[PDB]
Amino acid sequence: MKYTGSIFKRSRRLGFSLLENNKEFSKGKKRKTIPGQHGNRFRSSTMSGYAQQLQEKQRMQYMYGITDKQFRRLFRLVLKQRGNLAVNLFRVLESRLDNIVYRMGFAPTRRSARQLVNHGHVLLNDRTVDTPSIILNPGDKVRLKAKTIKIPIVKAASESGVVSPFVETNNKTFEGTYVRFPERSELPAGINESYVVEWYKRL
Amino acid sequence: NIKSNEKRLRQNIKRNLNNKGQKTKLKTNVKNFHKEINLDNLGNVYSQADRLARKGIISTNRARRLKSRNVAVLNKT
Amino acid sequence: TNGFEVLTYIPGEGHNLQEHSVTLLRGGRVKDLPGVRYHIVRGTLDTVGVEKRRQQRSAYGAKKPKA
Amino acid sequence: MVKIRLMRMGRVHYPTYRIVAVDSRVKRDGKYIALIGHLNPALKENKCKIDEAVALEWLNKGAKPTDTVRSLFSQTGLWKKFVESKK
RNA sequence: UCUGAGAGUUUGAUCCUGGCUCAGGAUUAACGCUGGCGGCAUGCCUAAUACAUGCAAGUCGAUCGAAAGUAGUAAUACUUUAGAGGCGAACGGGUGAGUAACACGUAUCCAAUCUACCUUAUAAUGGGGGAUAACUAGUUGAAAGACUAGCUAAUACCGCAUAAGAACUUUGGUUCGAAUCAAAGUUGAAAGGACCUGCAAGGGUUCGUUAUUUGAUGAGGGUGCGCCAUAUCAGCUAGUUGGUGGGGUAACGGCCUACCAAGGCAAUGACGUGUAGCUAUGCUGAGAAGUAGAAUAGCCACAAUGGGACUGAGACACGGCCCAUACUCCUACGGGAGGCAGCAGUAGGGAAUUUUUCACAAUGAGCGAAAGCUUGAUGGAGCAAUGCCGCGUGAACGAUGAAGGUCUUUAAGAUUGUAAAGUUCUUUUAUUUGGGAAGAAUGACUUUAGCAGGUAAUGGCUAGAGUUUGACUGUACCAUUUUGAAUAAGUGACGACUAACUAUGUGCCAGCAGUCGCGGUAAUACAUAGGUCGCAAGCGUUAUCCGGAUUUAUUGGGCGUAAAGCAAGCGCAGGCGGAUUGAAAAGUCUGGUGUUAAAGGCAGCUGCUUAACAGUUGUAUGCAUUGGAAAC
Repeated sequence: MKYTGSIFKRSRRLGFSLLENNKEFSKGKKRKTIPGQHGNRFRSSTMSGYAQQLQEKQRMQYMYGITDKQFRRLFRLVLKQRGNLAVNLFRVLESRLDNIVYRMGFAPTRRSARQLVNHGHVLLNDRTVDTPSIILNPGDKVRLKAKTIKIPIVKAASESGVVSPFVETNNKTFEGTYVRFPERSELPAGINESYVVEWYKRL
Repeated sequence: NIKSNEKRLRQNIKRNLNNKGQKTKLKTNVKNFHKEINLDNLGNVYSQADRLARKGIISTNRARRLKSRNVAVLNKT
Repeated sequence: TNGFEVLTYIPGEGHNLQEHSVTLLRGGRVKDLPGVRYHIVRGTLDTVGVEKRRQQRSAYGAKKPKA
Repeated sequence: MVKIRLMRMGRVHYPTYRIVAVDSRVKRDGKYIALIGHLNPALKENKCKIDEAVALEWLNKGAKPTDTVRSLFSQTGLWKKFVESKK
């Protein structure tokens, strides 16, 4: 399946906010213990390299909404080119169309943004899209199709949106652009991408 | 069986008979040249070979080889 | 299906061996039984899978129970 | 007779022909002697570039074009550089 | 400039030797469970087992006569060819039984070859003869037919005339057996159809014929090197070895033949055994390379089995012929017919591998001047989760936290859990409407307009014009098109290796297990429940290949006590071997040339909404030959 059941449990065990900072921000007296009946005390007793490496892997791919095989394909494709490993891999993961829609701030959550992308609400470079795995390059222009703006969920995000310097947008015209590659310190750093990148000896 | 094979079965038989008739007269002329040797007989042999050399009954290289081996025995003198 | 004769261990809770019942075979070693080196695919032509099976439901040939 | 024919090298629904200098007694998409450009008869507007180097040699030492090859030999001007150099 | 991960397991405990197993990928996979869509690829590996059934290469009247039919009073004109004749049938499809060898890869020479349609260019396309299909009549059988006698025309056959040059020999001289010249002798060549013109005479155009001169092309022959195991295979071979004369063959040749001699191959593995289509490549590996020869492509072999040969230029012919063998089928007992390893399909086997599906729309092939015809090649559609990739099963808000479940042990609470209930939003897909491609910016077709070889005209070339040609297919796709969260999740594990833990039951019993090992009344290993995590339209198990495995150690292992130095000696062959000087130069090194098919691999790029995928360009490697060098 490409969709997950519960999202706060993921942040519970992974210990990483799937949201910006509100994943465990005392929502209904939010907690940080591991889920299930056995959250009492499993603090750190079998912390192995393999365990924590799986931890960073799931952290890396849960906040992106990906699954295993396509992530493996992404890793292979980014390994095909020349450069540094982790930062190029993160660039490819930030070249996802739905992730760029989220960074546009046009939708409150990546799930809503992904549904809007799939349902044809998103038009890219004067071309409609239906594949959330398109690879965006620097200097690529985006719009909101100039259609289906009459959505209560898209508005309050559209006016209230964090314009990161690596992608610029125009609120009223609903136009965006992928100008420069996001930097390591620009995005959340609760993910140690190194343990992920050398967790793959697959090739 | 397909129609366009037994038609060829008819055509081949008559030319088979004709070519056999030509081959045997080539052969008897060649025997005539062995039993007696002269320019006239072997000239008939050359002409008779060239008759088939026009067509594909005898291979042309066979015709030239045989007439060469006949001029070879002409060269006894 | 050829001329070979082999010992074979049954899986699961109970079985349906019927003394000249046509079966189907499966590899796999068993440490407890020397000589025996095979298992029956349970859920096959004749040997009916063990009922009242709900954990992993693939071995012992049990279909998905009605919810 | 060595014939200049078409070779459907491509996925389903997308023919993409490399023009081929192949003998008559050879099946489709088989081995050949020399290569003659290629073709994508779905993209229009001069998506049909040809080498023009060894094709004229083939025509000058025996070659037989086909109707779809007649088309390509027409626009590029092979005829006006072939039938006059023939004389 | 490329790149090298480990771990568990013998012990009371340790180090080492050492074997097993796991952590990674891959499949022509299958089985259990579950299963929504899209795109791409692939789909008997067992029985080269036997097949019900339907279709798979035919074409041509501008070749012939004649037949049938239509308009016509007739003359005549038109449509089809049963047959004769031209080409095609030898390509294209399928399979890998056989074959361990010039079969294949690869480099070569054929002073040893040939090659129709295709290509440069030349001479002529004259005149006769004799025949036969069909038809008729008869015999004869239900028919298949067969046979008997007459009739015909041709681009069917056969003589005759002259051969530009050929073909072969005769003679003379040329060059480093080849090739060319000169003269002589012998010898062989057609076919005409359609059309224009021409009162005619005759001239010409298109299609056709033979002989010629280059080629392209294809096939064949030979050699180098490489291309399995086996000595629990020591001799093998008598056309075998070599020569002579002849024949034969596209050509060389014991290939055969008449004569002579006994030779030849063999430890560097002959002969034999079993195995197997070879190669590119796929999977793995960093690599040396291990491994299967999937789809596909080059080469090879085969067509129920075994032989033979015609014809054809090309077959010893997959749906040609004869014969024999075995099997089957039909019948009017008189006789016949067949060879699904072509596309579908059936039977059997197997665990297992699909529609008795459409169209020449495109490529193509074949014929036909041309219309056009055939194509189960091909292009398409159906099926299959078999594999790779993409998309869905919603989304935002929503709590001291609904209910139930489990635990806590109950009367606190926690898990489930923003998960839910609920309020709102959208519709790829679900389901309507309308529009609706590209593929067919091709081509044939002939009027036009011109050019150009040659004329009186005719025909090609170049540009346009048009009607034109879609199974795919109202197809994908597009269009604020209708409605609607509605139309979509399972799967394996939870003791460690290796992320994931509690309760109930069972109590050496049922059972689990890749390894260690779990349970004889508190089991985190058995069965279930709850919960958790690993993948997910696939997940697991089994089977096979490589890796880890340096566990065959060339790179890259050891032989005292762990497996391993023969009991010792004499020693042929072989392997290795002091110093110095010269030469040659096999190895060795480097320079040039040729060659090493495409696809695939690598990299870039292009185009698919993007990967899956399709395409472009570049990219190695080895060998032969040639110029050098001269340490070893």
